[PDB]
Amino acid sequence: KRVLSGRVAVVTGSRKGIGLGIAMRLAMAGADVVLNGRRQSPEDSAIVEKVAAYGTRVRCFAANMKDRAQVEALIKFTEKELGAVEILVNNAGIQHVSPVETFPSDKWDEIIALNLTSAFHATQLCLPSMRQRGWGRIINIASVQGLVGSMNKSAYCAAKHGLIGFTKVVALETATTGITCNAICPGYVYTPLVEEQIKAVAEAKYGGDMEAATQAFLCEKQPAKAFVTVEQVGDAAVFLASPGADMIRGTTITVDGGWVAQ
Amino acid sequence: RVLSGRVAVVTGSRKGIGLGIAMRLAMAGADVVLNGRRQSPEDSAIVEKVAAYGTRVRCFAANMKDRAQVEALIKFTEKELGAVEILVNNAGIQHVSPVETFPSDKWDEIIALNLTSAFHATQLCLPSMRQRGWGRIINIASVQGLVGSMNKSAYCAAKHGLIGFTKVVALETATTGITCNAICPGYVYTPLVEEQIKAVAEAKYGGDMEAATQAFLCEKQPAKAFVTVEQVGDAAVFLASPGADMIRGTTITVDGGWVAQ
Amino acid sequence: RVLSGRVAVVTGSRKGIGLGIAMRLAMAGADVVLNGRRQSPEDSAIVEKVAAYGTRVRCFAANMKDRAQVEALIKFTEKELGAVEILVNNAGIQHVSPVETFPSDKWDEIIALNLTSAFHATQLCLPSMRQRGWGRIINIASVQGLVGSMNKSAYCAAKHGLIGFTKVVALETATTGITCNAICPGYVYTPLVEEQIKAVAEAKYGGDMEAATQAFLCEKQPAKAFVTVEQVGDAAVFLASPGADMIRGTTITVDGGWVAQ
Amino acid sequence: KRVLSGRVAVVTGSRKGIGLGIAMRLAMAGADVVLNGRRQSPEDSAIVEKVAAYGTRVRCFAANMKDRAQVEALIKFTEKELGAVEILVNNAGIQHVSPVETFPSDKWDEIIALNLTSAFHATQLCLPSMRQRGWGRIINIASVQGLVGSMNKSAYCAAKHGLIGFTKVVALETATTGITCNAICPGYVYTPLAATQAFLCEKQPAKAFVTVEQVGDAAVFLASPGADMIRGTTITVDGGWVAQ
Repeated sequence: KRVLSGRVAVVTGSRKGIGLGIAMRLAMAGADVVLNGRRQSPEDSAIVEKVAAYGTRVRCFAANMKDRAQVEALIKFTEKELGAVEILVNNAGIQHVSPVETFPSDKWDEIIALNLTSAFHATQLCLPSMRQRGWGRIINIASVQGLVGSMNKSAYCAAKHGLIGFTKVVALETATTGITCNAICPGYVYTPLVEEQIKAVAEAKYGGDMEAATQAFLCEKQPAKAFVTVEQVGDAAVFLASPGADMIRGTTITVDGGWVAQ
Repeated sequence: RVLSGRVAVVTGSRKGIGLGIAMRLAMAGADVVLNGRRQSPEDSAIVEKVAAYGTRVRCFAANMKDRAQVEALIKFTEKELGAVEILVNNAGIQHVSPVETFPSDKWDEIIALNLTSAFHATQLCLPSMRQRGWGRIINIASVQGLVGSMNKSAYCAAKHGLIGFTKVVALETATTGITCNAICPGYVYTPLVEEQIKAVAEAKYGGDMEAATQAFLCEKQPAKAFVTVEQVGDAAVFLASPGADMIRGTTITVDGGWVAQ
Repeated sequence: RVLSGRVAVVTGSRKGIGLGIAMRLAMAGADVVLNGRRQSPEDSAIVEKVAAYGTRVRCFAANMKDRAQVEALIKFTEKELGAVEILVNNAGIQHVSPVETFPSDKWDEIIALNLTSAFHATQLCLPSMRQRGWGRIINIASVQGLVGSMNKSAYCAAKHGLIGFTKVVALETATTGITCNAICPGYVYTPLVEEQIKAVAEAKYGGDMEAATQAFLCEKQPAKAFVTVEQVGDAAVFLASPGADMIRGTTITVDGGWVAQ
Repeated sequence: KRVLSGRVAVVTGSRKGIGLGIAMRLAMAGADVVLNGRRQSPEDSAIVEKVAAYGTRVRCFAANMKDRAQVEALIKFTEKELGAVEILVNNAGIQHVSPVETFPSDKWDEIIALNLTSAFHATQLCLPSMRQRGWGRIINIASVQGLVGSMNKSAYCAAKHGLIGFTKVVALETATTGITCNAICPGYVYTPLAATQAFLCEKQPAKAFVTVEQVGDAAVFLASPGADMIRGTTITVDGGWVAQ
């Protein structure tokens, strides 16, 4: 009765924020989902129950995406529990803000590895099964930062641009198959990552005024002056994984409220 | 059915992409107004095929170049069905020719139909959409609006301009419940592309349609397959959904990897 | 000099970006023909300035909307100086208005001047360039051809279309000695932009030109400074230089970072 | 006096091919140039003289750009011999053609490290001097693969896209200064690495190679005063590759 009934879905970094939203919207669309985190938490059961509220089979796994062996462990766990990985959502993404002059080298390395190389490892490990089964959906969670630049986000922008490029190459390498690769490029999304930013901006320039600080934060970059929701990102992912997008290959779905239209 | 009760208008939708977009909009539950240049004896059958999905579907004859007829269509839809909420500008005409010998008349026609008619329709529909607080404007551009192709100067220019207009409209309605976006299809199975492929087959491959079709596809589309009209309609339904509130001034490209290279 | 002996035609070069481009092309050794809609008493002075660089200079009054006058300009250049070897399509106008109340005549004029005139000039100039085996067709687009801006729907659509046309022309001539590239300036310190700034200062900042300029630049250009006409001319000279033989169908964006965000 | 007379430039990965062309065209413009290579070779002397043929001070340094310490050694050597680094051309890069399924992990890491992260290291080490002096040029030699995708070049395309994004961010971070950051995106260039016509005809509509000299010309344009307001953009020299 649902578009994605019987599809096995694996979302990296899906125990919080955008990844959790994508997992929720995929399970709502009828897909079994494997949530991924770094290490187990007492609330793992609560999150798993929240996603399972949609009637699909839901699993949880704690794999550090930086280690390729753990990525392979995640894929094999999904294959054993639910069957071949059919939808792969490369969402693992961290942020660090600093001018290029003072950007720590280890932080740059971590951002590049987690946002770019982890997607490479997961795609490499999942492609053979998708080719064997004649169907697949590689969805990379990029940002508007993958299309345009922003100050003090050199590592993030470079990683997301590279993720879009890798999306293009993977789409081209599978163009004559039942496997598509595409990227989602959200704008600002309300999350702890952004709530801490809003609180810091209130400390800096707005003196603890939440409403004005948030309004200015959005007015800077998003013309809509509104936050993109995790549900909207997940709905874009569901559209990408839907049959209607069988010929959507190597492109971007931009959910930004106008950020890259200027 | 994410579009129950929505009133939608599709321009140039008696055949090809517009027809499929109308069908897909009907499946979502939206009343749909088709359109073509002139009335046809085929109106009954086509409208019935679209109506098979249990939505109020009408047919109107208007010339999108003439703004008076666009106003007539908009008032027709406002009174027959209701206030226009989903506007689809599907432009059809195409003339292939090198720049040196491209007729001025056909260049003007291509720019006026692919670009100016969308501007007129958007200008006329925006007041009602701002009043109602909701609106979805979808411009059916092409991949030619993102990149260039030989002997398609007018078409590429018009589609690029359509994308630019999409961006400006989206920015001018950013804080409303009105979004404007564009869909960019590649080679799509339709009678017009079939005419192009027949020309190619007669010119280069001794009239063999299969060989000419493969040559046509492999030139630009890595997928080596046609984008179908149903996929364009699905993209239009995705954009027009209320869940696309924060999708503004962007392109949804359905081209089988064309623009990725 | 770099372009010594080349015959160049810059459209709309009686002031602003066009005059700067003419000056910088002549500084590179190129003969230049300036163009205006109406003959002006200042013509001679302008000529003198360009002629300060020692090349041959001419002036011609012809609105690019009329293709007949465009052909008159081309044949005038051929008579006086020789074959048109560089073609700078720069004639541009602006009309800031919301889409809802955008006048139809202004939209039509903007599309015609900013897009169709380039088409006519390129069409008339291409055959000679093909015969000679060398040519440069430099279209002066804007950042508005790459992104959208509120109340600039017509202008953005026209510049996007100009970029598409540049791509198609560059592709149709890829194997020849003719290149087609577009320049995308941001806010450029010219009389026109000063008029726009004065308008916004009177309407919004109580006549304070400093405040209006600060708001104008900070809204769009990260450099918080103007692009000079000399810089656009330098980009044009670079595109017309021999080093740019393999620069085809691309954009040289001079905007202080407008599109980088 | 020439347009770039008095400028001190460092071109990384410039022992051959694109980097050597860029260096020689910068020298033609009057700039002083420090070439860089992974390791010393006899050719070093020869190459140093070739650039030096244009009457500018030229030096050579052997330093693996994947190592930050060696990058800082290169920069400090240039400061020692010629002076502060005013022009920085991030050009070191390599290619490895393979499908994503069988792409060796170490090769992916090396391509990312040399095409993207070495640019970050060089820029980070050079920016303070350019800010204090108030003038700087950072030219990152990207590729058409930084703009579009190509089969069996996932690592390369990813690295070049990231390099372009880094260019945009740097340009934005230096917008109100005399420092511009821009990226050149060449197509197929005539380098050591009937078949020729088939090879070109697929990607370059011009059906002709791009020269290293043309890449150098684009770099000279970016480093000239006419480019003071060109920031965070791409100069694409590809014979029409990206126009389709």
